[PDB]
Amino acid sequence: RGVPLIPSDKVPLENGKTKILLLRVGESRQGVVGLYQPNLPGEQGMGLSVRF
Amino acid sequence: QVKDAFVDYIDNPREYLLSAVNTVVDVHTRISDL
Repeated sequence: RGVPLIPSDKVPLENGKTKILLLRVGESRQGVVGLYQPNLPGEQGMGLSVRF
Repeated sequence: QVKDAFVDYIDNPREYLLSAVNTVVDVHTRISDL
């Protein structure tokens, strides 16, 4: 019905018996959003830092 | 110092050695990062 099925081996699977999820994403649509820490020392990426 | 204040000086003047005091400040990296 126009909504794609996305693969992820991280969805649990135990003797068969897995699960399927349906998401709406976005802050403006009141959906699901991810949260990260914007300013970091090191700051190798979005919410990621490497330090000596 | 002048001794018994000719002008003589004392042969064993006091020497002041600066002392050091230390403190280790520990901060978790998640507390400062977040």
